[PDB]
This record gives sequence, C-alpha cells and structure tokens, in this order.
Amino acid sequence: SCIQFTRHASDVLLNLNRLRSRDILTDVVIVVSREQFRAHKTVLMACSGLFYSIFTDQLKCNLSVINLDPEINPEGFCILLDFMYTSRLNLREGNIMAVMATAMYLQMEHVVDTCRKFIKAS
Amino acid sequence: SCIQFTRHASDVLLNLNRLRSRDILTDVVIVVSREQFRAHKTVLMACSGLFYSIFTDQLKCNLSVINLDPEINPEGFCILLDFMYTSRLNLREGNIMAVMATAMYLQMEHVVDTCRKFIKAS
Amino acid sequence: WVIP
Amino acid sequence: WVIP
Ligand SMILES: O=C1Cc2cc(Nc3cc(Cl)ncc3Cl)ccc2N1
Ligand SMILES: O=C1Cc2cc(Nc3cc(Cl)ncc3Cl)ccc2N1
Ligand SMILES: [Cl-]
Ligand SMILES: [Cl-]
Repeated sequence: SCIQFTRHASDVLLNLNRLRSRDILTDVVIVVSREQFRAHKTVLMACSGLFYSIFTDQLKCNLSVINLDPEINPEGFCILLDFMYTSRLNLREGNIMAVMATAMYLQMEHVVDTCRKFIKAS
Repeated sequence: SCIQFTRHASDVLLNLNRLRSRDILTDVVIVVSREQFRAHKTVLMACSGLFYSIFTDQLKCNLSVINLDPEINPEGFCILLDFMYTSRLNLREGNIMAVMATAMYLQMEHVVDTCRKFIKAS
Repeated sequence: WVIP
Repeated sequence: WVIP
C-alpha cells in the first residue's frame, strides 16, 4: 500500500552526477589509455555488468585504480560514463562504432541494443 | 542531440537497492536509538539535505558511524531509508507523524510535503 | 506522488 | 529510447 514519487529516481541520479562533477565521495579512477576518469563504484556497478563483476570480487572491490583493456577508446568510455550518470547517450555517426564496442565490453545491454538498431537503419 | 533511456534512473536505483539488501559496498552505519542501518553515503546524500551536509563536511565525510538525534524513531527512519532506495513511501495512519518528523530532520522536502497534505485531508 |  |  505504498505511494510513489515519480521523479525520485531521476532526482537521485541528478544528485549523484552533481557529486561526480564536484569530485565528492568518488572512490575509484578508471584508466583508459592515457585518460583517467573518477567515479563512484556503486554507480559503475549499477550500470555495467563488467563493473558489477569487478567490484563484487573480494580482491578487486578494494582497488582504487582500474585499468581497462588497451583497445578501449577514451571518448567511447567518456560518452558511456556520462550516460551512466544522466540516462543521456551522445550517439553520433562518428562515435557509434566506438560506443557500441565499449558498451559490449562494459556489458551495458540497453546501449548495445540501440547501437545495433541505429547501425542497422544506416 | 543526445537520446535518452526512460527506465535508466529507475534501473540504477533498483540495482543500488539490491546492493544495499546484500550489504555490498555499504560504507556507513546510521544509528537510531538501539537500531543500526547500513547504507551508501552517496545515496543518503542524494536523498537528504541532512546527509548531504554531513558527508560534505571535511571531518564527518570520513566517519563510518553516524548517530542520529535520540528523538528520531527507528521505524520512521527505516520507512524513509526504504523510500530513498525505491521511490516508494509506506505512509500509514499509525506512522505518518513519525515519518513527517523524521523527514523534516533529514531534510527530505518532497516527503514532508506529502505528509502535510495527507494530515490536512484527515 | 502516485499509486504505483 | 526517446528524444528528451
Ligand atoms: O546491461 C547490464 C547492466 C548491469 C548492471 C548490473 N548490476 C547489478 C545487477 C544486480 Cl542483479 N544487482 C546489483 C547490481 Cl549493481 C549487472 C549486470 C548488468 N548488465
Ligand atoms: O529535500 C532535499 C533532498 C536533498 C538532496 C541534497 N543532495 C544534493 C544536492 C545537490 Cl545540489 N548536489 C548534490 C547532492 Cl547529493 C541536498 C538537499 C536536499 N534537500
Ligand atoms: Cl545500458
Ligand atoms: Cl524527498
């Protein structure tokens, strides 16, 4: 018999993104080639099958630095990290291939699905 | 020119609640009288003006235990912690007064607003 | 607020 | 997915 506040989840995600932009309570650095990205482990886990597996591992859960596979493109990762914290995906002709490949590696099934759909249309 | 995934924020909150239920990456214990509640500091900050103030404080940001004011009712807190992680508020005749008082203390303005509306109707 |  |  609960009541529900429709905008609550969106408002929570908006505040988590504000914490990220101000580097507040970030507890991990994701290294992608020469580029570094600060984030919250819980948000990464909630969005990605790969980060979920990494941070539930009894040894990796305690690492402050995670290095991604050298094939991963820093721009594709940046677009996906922004999507994790906003629900908004900056999908463009020039980045769609790098975004899909990064989403497959990160195990973000809904992003992989829209990339496959957008590629099929063209 | 971004695209948006409508269910993303709700899915993120659902996964954060799953992490809470399994006690994964919880980094704080909230003590309310004899009762203890494990949670994620970032989620508490995203939902509450009080926790936002506490965990942005250069000294308190590093505490693993937070003790609430002894006037705070453990059941009212539990109902509000559940709302933070689900968007669902278990508001009942027998708990509305304790829920409103706890929401005022935690600075959760939308919960305070619906409690005032529900009290006014009766 | 809604009835979910 | 939608146009926001
Ligand atoms: O496409 C995706 C997105 C995703 C997210 C998560 N994260 C969780 C899943 C569960 Cl059941 N509980 C807690 C968490 Cl944080 C796992 C796999 C995938 N695949
Ligand atoms: O009723 C409320 C809910 C709430 C949440 C937060 N938390 C934040 C606010 C901002 Cl601007 N950036 C980041 C965060 Cl985590 C502060 C005050 C209140 N009042
Ligand atoms: Cl996804
Ligand atoms: Cl609220």
